[PDB]
Amino acid sequence: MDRPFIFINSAMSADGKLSTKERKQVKISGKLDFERMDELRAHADAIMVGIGTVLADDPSLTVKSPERKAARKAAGKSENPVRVVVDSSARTPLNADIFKKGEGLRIIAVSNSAPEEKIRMLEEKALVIKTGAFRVDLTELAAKLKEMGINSLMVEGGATLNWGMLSAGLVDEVYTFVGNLIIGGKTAPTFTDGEGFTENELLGLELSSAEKIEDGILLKWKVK
Amino acid sequence: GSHHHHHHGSMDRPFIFINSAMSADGKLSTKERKQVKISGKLDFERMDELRAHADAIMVGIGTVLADDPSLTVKSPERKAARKAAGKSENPVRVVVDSSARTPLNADIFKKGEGLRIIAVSNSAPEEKIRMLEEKALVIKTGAFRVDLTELAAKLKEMGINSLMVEGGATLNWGMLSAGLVDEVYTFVGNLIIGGKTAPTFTDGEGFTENELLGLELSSAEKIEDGILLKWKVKGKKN
Ligand SMILES: NC(=O)c1ccc[n+]([C@@H]2O[C@H](COP(=O)([O-])OP(=O)(O)OC[C@H]3O[C@@H](n4cnc5c(N)ncnc54)[C@H](OP(=O)(O)O)[C@@H]3O)[C@@H](O)[C@H]2O)c1
Ligand SMILES: NC(=O)c1ccc[n+]([C@@H]2O[C@H](COP(=O)([O-])OP(=O)(O)OC[C@H]3O[C@@H](n4cnc5c(N)ncnc54)[C@H](OP(=O)(O)O)[C@@H]3O)[C@@H](O)[C@H]2O)c1
Repeated sequence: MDRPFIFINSAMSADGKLSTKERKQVKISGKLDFERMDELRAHADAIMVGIGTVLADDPSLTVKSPERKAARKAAGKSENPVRVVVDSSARTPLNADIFKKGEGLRIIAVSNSAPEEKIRMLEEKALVIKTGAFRVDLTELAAKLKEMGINSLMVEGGATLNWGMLSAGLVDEVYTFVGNLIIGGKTAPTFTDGEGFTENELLGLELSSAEKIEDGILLKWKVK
Repeated sequence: GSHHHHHHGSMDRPFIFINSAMSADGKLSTKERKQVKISGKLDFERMDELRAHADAIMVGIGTVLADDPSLTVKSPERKAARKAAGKSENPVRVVVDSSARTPLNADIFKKGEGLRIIAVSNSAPEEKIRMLEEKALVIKTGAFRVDLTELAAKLKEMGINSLMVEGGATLNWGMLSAGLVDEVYTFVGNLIIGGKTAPTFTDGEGFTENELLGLELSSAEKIEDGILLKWKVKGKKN
């Protein structure tokens, strides 16, 4: 039933893309947005990313600033927030950067269809939470994260995970750093891919703030 | 800044600006290509004012088939203001239509005074061209698809100095990838549309990491429930 406070933070091009048509990472935001993202990571209890992001970018999801890591450790918490990968078939690579880098809890959320052999290998390095049939049940995952002490969850994204979280009615706020470039492309990942809403299913927002940061602009939206 | 910013006295083409309304996740319409409420009345008025000051509006054939817009100036006062200064009530209306599929009963042909231009490719069927020439100037450029650089040169040569691209995802890509666009205005509406196959502000092929198009933020203004971002086109990042 219950869930953490959940927000999406992503950086997108002016035409709404998270990455190119080849699924390759480009520089959307500068140092100042990277510092803001690091502050968010430091204050969040957990960070969540989809398997698509892990496979494309192999990110570590760590807090980068030594001062922020020390501030978290001084307050009793691990240097990094809990890192959560949403991954139905348990395909998270065993030598992924989320496993090589930093201290803290890792969680792989898999589906009940996931093969047992891969689940066991991952369980050496992470807590594995099983929900749903062929796909992770994000509502049940969310309540299970809240049960464990997670009150603040940052969805770092993935176009499809963003869709999954938003269409399930789980998100409280959306942060979009809009960068000063056009990426383009029909098949380029956008801020929200997945199936998409029809005319009668559209999700209303309210604009909370708009702040210019370096060469782009940060839009913060409250979900209705 | 390598992009040569054009103005009303530039030689090769009009000043060109894209205007669109999009969702907070970058979509122009749903995955069924259906129009939805993105902009409020104030953004509709801002759009209308832009139309009134432009010499020409350009849309892709896809927009004409999906939405059937007239592309007219709506306000009687804005039309009268154009008229009083010797202009046609409506700016020139241009459709980028490679295969000459613009319907003969399209709303572009029924509503309002002003010139109509159908830009077609050299390969478009001559039967459908001759039918279109009863209602419009037809201009042929490019072998199979409309050559937008050449089209832009021809619009300039006729005396068009200001071109509003009202877009569609594919035409926006065409103009942006050809290096033809000076400014980009996006009203960002207070909604999520979503969808992998939902049209975005710029679809088409897309840029690789070596051909990204750099912008500069000119202004950000809140309007009703959303926000208007205006971007100046700088050159390629490489
Ligand atoms: N610029 C930025 O801010 C930013 C941030 C993050 C990522 N990115 C980019 O985004 C791209 C990746 O996005 P993506 O859409 O491919 O992958 P993604 O959103 O990271 O992950 C999506 C995958 O998660 C799994 N999943 C499991 N249960 C789900 C559920 N209930 N709902 C939705 N998904 C579920 C699905 O695969 P299975 O069913 O097979 O598990 C799904 O395909 C990369 O190119 C990356 O660079 C950009
Ligand atoms: N709210 C807004 O601001 C707004 C405004 C307009 C549209 N929209 C939405 O956009 C959605 C989809 O638009 P769309 O992208 O599918 O249609 P579009 O961009 O209006 O039309 C694209 C078409 O232009 C023609 N074309 C010819 N030569 C070209 C070239 N060199 N480069 C690019 N295009 C060329 C092609 O058709 P041929 O090859 O057959 O000629 C192509 O399919 C619609 O559902 C509509 O609701 C929203």
